[PDB]
Amino acid sequence: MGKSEEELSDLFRMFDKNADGYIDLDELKIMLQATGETITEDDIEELMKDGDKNNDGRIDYDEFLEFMKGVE
Ligand SMILES: O=C(O[C@@H]1Cc2c(O)cc(O)cc2O[C@@H]1c1cc(O)c(O)c(O)c1)c1cc(O)c(O)c(O)c1
Ligand SMILES: [Ca+2]
Ligand SMILES: [Ca+2]
Repeated sequence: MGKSEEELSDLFRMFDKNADGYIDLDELKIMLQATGETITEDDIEELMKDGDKNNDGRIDYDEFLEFMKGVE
């Protein structure tokens, strides 16, 4: 489970299937897969824009918040 930065950190590295400290786009579409996210490929980028509004090519814990910001 992931609540505040206290657990967010662990919940973050736990989602990165590649296991490299960060999460790429090819892993995002699979990160929500465990939930059953069945959408076209044009909708995936719709989630990254929030996880990485800077579009630097990588999502870091610091940006992981802009995606969760306390959601449920
Ligand atoms: O991106 C989705 O989950 C994100 C990852 C995630 C998680 O792994 C564990 C957890 O405790 C909370 C959590 O919130 C995330 C999230 C990100 C968003 O941008 C968002 O709008 C949202 O409602 C939530 C998502 C997609 C969905 O299609 C969906 O229906 C949903 O309810 C959620
Ligand atoms: Ca990664
Ligand atoms: Ca970024």
